[PDB]
Amino acid sequence: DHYELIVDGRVYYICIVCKRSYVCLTSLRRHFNIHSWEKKYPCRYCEKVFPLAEYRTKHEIHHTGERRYQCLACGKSFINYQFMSSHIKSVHSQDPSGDSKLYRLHPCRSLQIRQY
DNA sequence: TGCTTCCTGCCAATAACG
DNA sequence: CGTTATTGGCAGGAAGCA
Ligand SMILES: [Cl-]
Ligand SMILES: [Zn+2]
Ligand SMILES: [Zn+2]
Ligand SMILES: [Zn+2]
Repeated sequence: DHYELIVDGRVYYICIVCKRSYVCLTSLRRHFNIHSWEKKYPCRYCEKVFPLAEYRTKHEIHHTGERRYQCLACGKSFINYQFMSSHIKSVHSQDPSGDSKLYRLHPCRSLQIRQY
């Protein structure tokens, strides 16, 4: 299913099919569904089907149009991290991955997922 | 070149086990 | 229902479009 490669005492898990390397077995497993399609993650709104549950979720948020990502400098909201970061970098000349917290991620309310 | 989607370490939430 | 296993949300850089 996989094979282990060990260099300098660090374990790596290698996919048998595409030879991708992973530091944890969970990632190797999550990844391998792309090859096996043991599990199917179908969009609840259209016909599309995904190999990872998280891919399906990001896609379903597109259907609802919910904007969970909010710029704290001007209040504008965005559907995903990428739009948010691009806005803060270009309009506000700041990096949200920096030491400062420049955005708020709202809970997902337009559909049912586990929360924090 | 700028969206659009993909990827994977991390680990909190959820579930499976028993 | 306490212990263990699995799921998948998140960041943010990569890769994939056109
Ligand atoms: Cl919203
Ligand atoms: Zn693979
Ligand atoms: Zn869909
Ligand atoms: Zn802003």
